[PDB]
Amino acid sequence: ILINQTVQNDFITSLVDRIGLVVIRQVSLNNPLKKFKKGQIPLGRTIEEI
Amino acid sequence: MRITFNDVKTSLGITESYDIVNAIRNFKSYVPLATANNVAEVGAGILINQTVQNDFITSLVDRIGLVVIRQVSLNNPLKKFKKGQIPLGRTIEEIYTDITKEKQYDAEEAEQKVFEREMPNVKTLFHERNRQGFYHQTIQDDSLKTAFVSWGNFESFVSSIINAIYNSAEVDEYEYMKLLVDNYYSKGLFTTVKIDEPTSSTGALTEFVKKMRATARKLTLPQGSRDWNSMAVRTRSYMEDLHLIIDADLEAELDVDVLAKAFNMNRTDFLGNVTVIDGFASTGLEAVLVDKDWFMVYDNLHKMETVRNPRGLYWNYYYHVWQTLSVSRFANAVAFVSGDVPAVTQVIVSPNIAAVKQGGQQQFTAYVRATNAKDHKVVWSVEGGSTGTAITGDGLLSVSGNEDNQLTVKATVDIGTEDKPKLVVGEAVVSIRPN
Repeated sequence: ILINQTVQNDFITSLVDRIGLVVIRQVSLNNPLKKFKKGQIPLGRTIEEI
Repeated sequence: MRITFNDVKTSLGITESYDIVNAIRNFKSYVPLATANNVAEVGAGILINQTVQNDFITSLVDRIGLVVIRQVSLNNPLKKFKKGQIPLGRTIEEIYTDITKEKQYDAEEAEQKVFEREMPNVKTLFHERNRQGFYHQTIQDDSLKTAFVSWGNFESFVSSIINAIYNSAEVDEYEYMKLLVDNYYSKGLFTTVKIDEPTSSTGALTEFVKKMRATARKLTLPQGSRDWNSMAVRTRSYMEDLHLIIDADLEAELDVDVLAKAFNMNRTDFLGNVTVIDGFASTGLEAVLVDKDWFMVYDNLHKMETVRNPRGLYWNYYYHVWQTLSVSRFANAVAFVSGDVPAVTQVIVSPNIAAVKQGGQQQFTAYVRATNAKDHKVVWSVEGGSTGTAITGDGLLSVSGNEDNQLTVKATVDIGTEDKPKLVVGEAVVSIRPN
């Protein structure tokens, strides 16, 4: 169910349902082209190739 | 509203000046650690540079102010409605076990049924209302530099920075209580008692006093009344636990005595059981008499945060208080109105929410809150829509087989005339389980 709703119980109609467990989904995404990366340039802007 | 250094000195376990700020805490080789009569040295050490100045002021304001305000808010006159932090898994559900008589001892009757249950616990939901706000204030660098001349200036500065927030919060608490009372009265869940303008003359005043005394005596009946409360569940109250919220004009017209003689208290122990507010701002509401456990307040959090403006050379500290307020649906609560209230206020169905099988039966009874002595007749309707699903005039409803829809029983009272644009109804939710 996308949204929880007040479920009327068969023994007491004055109470509601309670969450007994909370689970957090965690996934990690990568990039398969990272193997083609070169290094870093901390200083300067342009690169010259000869 | 006049908090001084004595209040903070009692709230904390320290005497006059302290070095706990630079004990919790490089910071060490900037300020002296002595608590002697010297103040110029500690002032210079604090004001040597902006990093130390900001760190000290942040620690002081945040920690000390938060602790002091939390400690002082828990001892205000209206602290008996204040609970601690909200418990985990409160489930927002209230369960009350209705009180009944005993069953006669009979072996022949007991031998047939021994596993049989008794009765549903008439569950209901809490009536909630949450609040969240902030006050905030500013402190200048000038009135921090001019605060280390003597040890009295420092404590005066601390008291000054606490007093504004404390008094504003204390004032707002009463307004929030009045708002909650107004909302509850507008919902129509009080039980009403008719009076006639107590401040109009002298006879009206004594008539109102006598009516209040009779109402309190009827509320505190040892055997139970069931006539009061938003749901007829037969609860009993206490002479020493009733609390009265009265209008400012009404209490000014009345005196401290005789009002307490109506109860069993004598002034000293009665002034702590009455709250005074200036006007109810709801039609003709005059004074509301509730049970002690009727109103409760929990606090979600209290927090204090500081930021610094360096261009303007100042600090801003914000105090955030979040808390929730709950009024119970089972405690006794009397409205004591003087207006044009209708003859019938509300009709209540005892079974409330019920569940039945596909071919079962159920008895529903209705209680009408009539402000007059005239008896009224109640008609029963089923709404829904099916074949064989009908309810008799005495409130017995039988469920026919092959039913899927969810149905609600309604009890209606008419107090109009040939043209009747006025209906008061009570709804009971009935669920069905396959057999």
